[PDB]
Amino acid sequence: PKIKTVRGAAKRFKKTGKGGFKHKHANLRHILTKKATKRKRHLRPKAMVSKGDLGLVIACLPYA
Amino acid sequence: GIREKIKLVSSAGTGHFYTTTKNKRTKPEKLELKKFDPVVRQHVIYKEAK
Amino acid sequence: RNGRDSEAKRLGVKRFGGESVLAGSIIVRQRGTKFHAGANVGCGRDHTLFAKADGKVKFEVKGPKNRKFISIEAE
Amino acid sequence: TAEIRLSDLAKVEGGVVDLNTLKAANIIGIQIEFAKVILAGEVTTPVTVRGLRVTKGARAAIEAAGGKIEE
RNA sequence: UUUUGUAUAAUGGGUCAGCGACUUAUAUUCUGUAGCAAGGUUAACCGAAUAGGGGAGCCGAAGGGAAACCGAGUCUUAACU
RNA sequence: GUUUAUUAAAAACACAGCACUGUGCAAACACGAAAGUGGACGUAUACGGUGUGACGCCUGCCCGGUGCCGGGAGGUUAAU
RNA sequence: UGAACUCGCUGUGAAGAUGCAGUGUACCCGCGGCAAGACGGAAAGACCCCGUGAACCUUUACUAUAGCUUGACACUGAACA
RNA sequence: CUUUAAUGUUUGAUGUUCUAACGUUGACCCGUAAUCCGGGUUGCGGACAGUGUCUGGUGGGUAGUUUGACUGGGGCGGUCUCCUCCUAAAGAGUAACGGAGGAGCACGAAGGUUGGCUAAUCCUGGUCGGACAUCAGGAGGUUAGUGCAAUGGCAUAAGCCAGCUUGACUGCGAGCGUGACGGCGCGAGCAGGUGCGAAAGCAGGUCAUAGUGAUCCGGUGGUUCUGAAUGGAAGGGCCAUC
Repeated sequence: PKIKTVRGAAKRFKKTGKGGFKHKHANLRHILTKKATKRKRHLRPKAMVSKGDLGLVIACLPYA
Repeated sequence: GIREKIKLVSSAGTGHFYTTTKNKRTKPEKLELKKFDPVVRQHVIYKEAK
Repeated sequence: RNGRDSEAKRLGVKRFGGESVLAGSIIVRQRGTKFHAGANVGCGRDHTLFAKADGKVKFEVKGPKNRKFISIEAE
Repeated sequence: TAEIRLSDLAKVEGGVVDLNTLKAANIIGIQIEFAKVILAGEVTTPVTVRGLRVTKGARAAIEAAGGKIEE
């Protein structure tokens, strides 16, 4: 049987031109009054997945 | 955390708002600070609101 | 009742004298002011020392209190 | 929706391009309904596109080649 | 064999003969090799049939963005030295 | 008298007696998806459950808590 | 029952040596006895701990449910106050 | 409208009577030499009881499961995240159920800017007043102070006072530090629009280091981005936030 992609991962990473993955920072959901505006601004743009976790990601969704 | 959080609503028509904290009992008076409004790009008075 | 501790904040000097640095590089991490910023060196709200221009970092002593200053020479 | 390379744009039928027969040309797919033209280069024969979207590159390319754009 | 460490008084075996443990299917990634090459390849099925048909489809040459959409640019922003 | 057949036969279990409680008979209760059986071809001097354990002298105080029984003003409270 | 051409002592040693070091003693091989040793034989310790193991039992642990009980609707109607 | 009273209407709780549903493990007859069962006749109950669906309560009667780790065996006790110093061996880092302490906040000002000022502890004099209040002079030179434990810093003051204010602002951010990662910290400079100052300039919270919680699932506001025939909406997405 063909590999089953992890649905959770598929909703959190997209393939890019050079095979990397982009995601959204995990600190901009709630409890935002106490967070400085500078920190919130930096977390808004998407970020590339680190090399260490790249191996885990590609295994989770080998079809994208 | 006896001090609680509030929301400042821009007096202008735009719905942009800020958030902060204050002690109700010590200073139950409203806050009318003038702050920048990105939607209209002007400094306007923000009225405290729930 | 003891046994509590805080994780190390890795303070100290990051770039030493005679070392070329790029603008915005952090030279010293400190709590107070071990070193005072000189020419082309800025002091952050955390008292961190950063270079405002590209050059070699230099240490020296000035002031009546023999305090230690950090500057950048554009060379 | 799909993007049509400028290279294969002249490979559909002679020198006429239209939404129809692209599926016959098999360069987009039967299900694809919308279509756009992208700058791929290496286009020589003049072509005509009807109902497509040719933004800036292919538009200059076909116009220099001798094509035309119409809706 | 297991351990930092065993002649160990730690474990296992009385001996011989026979049997006894990294396999298979289907997907995906990488390496080697072969074919073709901006093209590559067919699946089911048809077939006096490992041939030949069948190009539905899949992968690739174009990406950016949540998306509309835009396009060798794109997003972010009122707008970017 | 009974019991751990196969390391414990006892102070354990049972016991006659005593008390509490349920049950008006299509009884309570038990076995059954149900029918139907047991209780009983009995029906309160009977039957079930529970505790105590011949007999003699007795069995004191407490109803807050947890149960059980009875009451009902007010509050709360599902489906609809 | 790994194989043995299977001594004592002191020391060393995975820390209690027939097997190592040093030293002492001992012709080869049976039989009848004793039971100190071969951490002797029998039983993958019941003790203790571990396993995000299991099984039974308990309750004012969690979530459920048989049973018991309340009401609404249905089977379920007709006349009076 | 406040305040009343006939007839008709929707009716519902309650009570009484009746029987034709239903009950009868009452009697008699028949099928039938039958304590079952069915039918008939009659009596007694009777719209109750009982059963089905829905629903509240009760429910170890029964069932499925849970009941942490560290640990100088385990249990008991204590600890679990974050901040300060020491251990830590002059970069960074560095363990122990090693030795000492704190934090889960506070502040529209205690923030920003401008202007000004400079303590502790002692000596001499002086109504109450005295060791220790306030006043004047001197010594002293940070032994003070710094919203909160500790360390480091701070006279250009980061300490104290006053004026005017909201830069505790929005979009970015070269380049760095820090971690396995998630992440966290520093940041000149650019654009827009502000505050203070004559001006150069300063201001993207607080002398710095604790004052914090990922994701999921949801709530509130904005935005035609999407909206499964089309036009809308619902629901998602994005931004802000709980």
